Amino acid sequence: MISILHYGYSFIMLLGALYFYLLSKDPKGVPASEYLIAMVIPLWSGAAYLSIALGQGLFQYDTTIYYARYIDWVISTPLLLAALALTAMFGGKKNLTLLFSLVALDVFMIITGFVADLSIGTTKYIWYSLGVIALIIILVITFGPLRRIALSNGTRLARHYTRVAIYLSALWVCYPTAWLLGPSGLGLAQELTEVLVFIILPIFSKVGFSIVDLHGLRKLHQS
Amino acid sequence: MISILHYGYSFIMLLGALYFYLLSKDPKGVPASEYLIAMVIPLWSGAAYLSIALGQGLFQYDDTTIYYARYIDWVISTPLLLAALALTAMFGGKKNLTLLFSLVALDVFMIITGFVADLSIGTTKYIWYSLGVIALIIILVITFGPLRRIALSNGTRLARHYTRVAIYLSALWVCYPTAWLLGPSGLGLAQELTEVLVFIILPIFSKVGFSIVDLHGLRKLHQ
Amino acid sequence: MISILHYGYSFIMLLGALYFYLLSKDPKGVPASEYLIAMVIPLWSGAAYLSIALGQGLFQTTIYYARYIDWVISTPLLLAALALTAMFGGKKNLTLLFSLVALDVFMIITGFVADLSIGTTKYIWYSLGVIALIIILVITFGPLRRIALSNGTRLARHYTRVAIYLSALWVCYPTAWLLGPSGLGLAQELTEVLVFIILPIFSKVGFSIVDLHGLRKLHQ
Ligand SMILES: CCCCCCCC/C=C\CCCCCCCC(=O)O
Ligand code: NA
Repeated sequence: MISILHYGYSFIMLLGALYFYLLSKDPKGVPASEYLIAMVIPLWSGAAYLSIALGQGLFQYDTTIYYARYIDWVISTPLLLAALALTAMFGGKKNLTLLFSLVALDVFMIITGFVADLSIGTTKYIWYSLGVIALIIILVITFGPLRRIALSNGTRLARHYTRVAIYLSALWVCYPTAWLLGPSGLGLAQELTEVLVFIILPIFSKVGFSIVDLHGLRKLHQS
Repeated sequence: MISILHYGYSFIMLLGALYFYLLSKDPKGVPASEYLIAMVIPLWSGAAYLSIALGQGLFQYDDTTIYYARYIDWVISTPLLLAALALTAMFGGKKNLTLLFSLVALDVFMIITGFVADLSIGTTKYIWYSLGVIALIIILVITFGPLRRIALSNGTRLARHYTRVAIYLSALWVCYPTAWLLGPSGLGLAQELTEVLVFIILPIFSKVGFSIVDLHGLRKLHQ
Repeated sequence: MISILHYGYSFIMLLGALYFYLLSKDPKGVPASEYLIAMVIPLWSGAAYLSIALGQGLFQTTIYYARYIDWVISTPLLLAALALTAMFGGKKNLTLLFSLVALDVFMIITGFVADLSIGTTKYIWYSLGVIALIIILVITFGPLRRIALSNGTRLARHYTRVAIYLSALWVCYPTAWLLGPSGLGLAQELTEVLVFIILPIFSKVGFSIVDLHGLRKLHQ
């Protein structure tokens, strides 16, 4: 079942990528860069999850580590944060320093998750905690300085940014929650339960987010 | 013999790098970035192939030799070659870094599928190989489609040079996955020594040959 | 003791990062990018050294592989910081900056490979890293210093100071490497551990204190 779920996921990622490509052909004022980002996220996640489906992107450590998830997130999650940052900056001057601040925090976050998964006892929760601290700083930037950039770009953009910021932030907190509850953490949730959460969540983050984000930006277009 | 061939290759890479450096000292209107790219490609490839020569950049897997240092080489050298080709198309005009990074992304993915395919067995090997070939087809479509149209937007003389270097590189591109599939990593029709010689001779034309043709053609545009 | 030293180091890195963040809040004409670089260097090094403290970032000769994970990010960022100092108040030369980044990343990789190697092979890789370092030094005191000079007497004086500071530390690393267990094995493991605790405090925090203070002073 776990293999089949991952095959299904990869197919949905492909469909998402194709939808974003078709959107890119009639871009409605959204720069090509934002369509490229929207396409890379699901295609990369799709490839990573395909490796799990084929029984390659996981190994035994007694307990199963789905290491292909970290290979996925270390690329897909910084790209999602870049997408969010470019949305805030839409129609205005770019702040690439702030964008790369978020990328740096996020990459660190995913690495702490991988190391935590390879760790046991207190060490696991030290790494997990450092990842959570990274996430809190990302949230502070998202609803603080990055939102202030969004506000500087007008009422309609700021309203859209706030919506996609809440959307992504809601999903963000779900990942480390599922991680902690599942076999990698406290082991309250069964393996199959965790697998389903990390199949369903990413559909909303790797395709859902970009549908909402691109549609909202496209709606701002005159003509 | 395999060791000696790799020592020889690394020395040729060094000579190529030095030639591009000397060219960079009298640049004839070619930006320093294009000389840097031209130098990094052979130096990186040279280092990777030196590791094979020293007997480090290979190991035994499925009773076959995996020259993993080739993938370490290509994952850096091949995206840089595509960047060189993309900057040639954009020479004397506005840059399209979105298209450039599209090619970089496709190419890095392509090399990764090759590494995973080499580590795989049976149907799984050819699933990864196939995804890499799909990436290459999209690269070729970009190269002779939208990227060539950028070249044409920069005038007859530039477009003529771009088309020449695009054909040169494209011809070499298709050879790599052909040799891969025919050799021990794939169907095993071609002998290991034959594959070794192909992956010594081809790269001399791509790591040095391409940049000689590319830089000379761009330099000729100078008055 | 080795564990305790690494915990202490990671705490100093955290304090350094916090200081640079506080400085960033009243930037005095220094772009946010230079404060971001100053913060990433110690935080990344701190994380890597924490992994050694926890007994994870090494395998047993003992290879402290977490040092290479540290340097492959921290050292290119230090060179970027130095390059941006040279270019302060003038046009950026990102080609020269990325030239230094490329040389430096290659340099650290040769160090890791050399550490995993034995005999003549080890010293071939070590030698390639040294050649990379020499080219970095030639760029630092040649073309990069020329950019600094083009940006006025006060900037050039500050650049020259931080260039000598960083260059002094640079040459120490491959010297200690060669003398220690990774190389000739003349220096004891504990001695090498202390050197690679003390040196980095001066490079990951010291350099940016001197660098940022000097640039901030140009606001007046
Ligand atoms: C396989 C993973 C590789 C992913 C690396 C690249 C992902 C693409 C992300 C961003 C694209 C950058 C576009 C830069 C826009 C500059 C403006 C322009 O000239 O078009
Ligand atoms: Na070019």
